Amino acid sequence: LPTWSLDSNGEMRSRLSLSEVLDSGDLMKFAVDKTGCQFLEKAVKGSLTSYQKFQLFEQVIGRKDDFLKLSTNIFGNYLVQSVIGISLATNDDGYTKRQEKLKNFISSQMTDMCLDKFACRVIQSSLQNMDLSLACKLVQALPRDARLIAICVDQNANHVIQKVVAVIPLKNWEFIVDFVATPEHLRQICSDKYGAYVVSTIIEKLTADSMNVDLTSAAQNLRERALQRLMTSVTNRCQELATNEYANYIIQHIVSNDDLAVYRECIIEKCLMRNLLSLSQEKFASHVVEKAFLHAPLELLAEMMDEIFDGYIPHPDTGKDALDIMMFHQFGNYVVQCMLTICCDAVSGRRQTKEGGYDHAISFQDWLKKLHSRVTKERHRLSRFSSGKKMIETLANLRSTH
RNA sequence: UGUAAAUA
Repeated sequence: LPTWSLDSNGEMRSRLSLSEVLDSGDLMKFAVDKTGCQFLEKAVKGSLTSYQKFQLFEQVIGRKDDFLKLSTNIFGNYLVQSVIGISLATNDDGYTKRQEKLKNFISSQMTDMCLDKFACRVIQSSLQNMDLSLACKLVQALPRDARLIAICVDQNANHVIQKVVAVIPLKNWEFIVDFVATPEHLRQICSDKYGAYVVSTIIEKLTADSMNVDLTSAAQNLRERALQRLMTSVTNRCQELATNEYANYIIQHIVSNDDLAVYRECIIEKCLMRNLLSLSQEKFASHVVEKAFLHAPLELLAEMMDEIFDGYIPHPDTGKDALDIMMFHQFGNYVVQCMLTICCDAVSGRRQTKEGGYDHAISFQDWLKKLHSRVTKERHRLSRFSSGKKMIETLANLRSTH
């Protein structure tokens, strides 16, 4: 910190004015000091004369090197964000040259700033506050090569991609959907902790739900196309993603969203059907199997039920069947509980049994009677287990209501 | 009895 601005105790002075700092040429020393930048952040929020704004503009966002030094700084990045907001609120003659220059600074250093803990906040701020036409040019500065994978899986930069998805029209970031849909890229990005949030946010934005009713028809076509490109890649690697520690959330998200119903159905048939017993015994995919049971259309649900009750040859020596395996399995037991809960919800009115022009009530009662007979016959072994006690209780609570 | 995001 500069000595001219200190007391005889070594502390910063009170009664210090913004203009003294701006006139001193020492702003950069204040902006990276906690006490200095705290002073600047309060001063910058008050009434500013035209010349004060002018100095802040040239000293904070006017030269590329100091702008980057401040943007990547623990304290400075906050001052940068405030001065950008003031710049956007000041419609003087130099407005346009200020905003284009800000676009050029960030554009030339887009990748490095995205991956920085502090500069990625300057990017996120600019994307949602700048004029949309300039914000779109920032998006265009994103890399199209291996760096984009790194950006998606970065603990900081993944939030830049999600911000783009939230506040920029799809036409400007459609290249990201096609980048991510390329099979090798999709594999790397969905099987990563941060990348899986990225893919899920994209899918949500490409979904024709109540949050997108404001799109034009043309924009809905654009959206539907990008959605179908991505769902085609997701459904081709569907087994791999369903069993992965992070990507299983993407499959669950698709399967449980009614506004993705046609993709729910492709996933169930392409990936889960004929593999229900195997996937019910997987740590991560057993969650996907639960979502499938909870949200399948009723004629697929019938096939899923029939696969569990009758799809597998019993063990040649013991006669154990799929239901026997699943009820006592560390993950499969949660899928049987889900099947039981669906059936008790149906017969008690908690779940609508009318679907495609028919009341499937008779089918839920069939499946329930199967579970009830099994749980009755095996009640002694089942009562040794928490899951088993819960099914016995679930059936006892049903006959109490009905 | 079973799994997921970063600034004073």
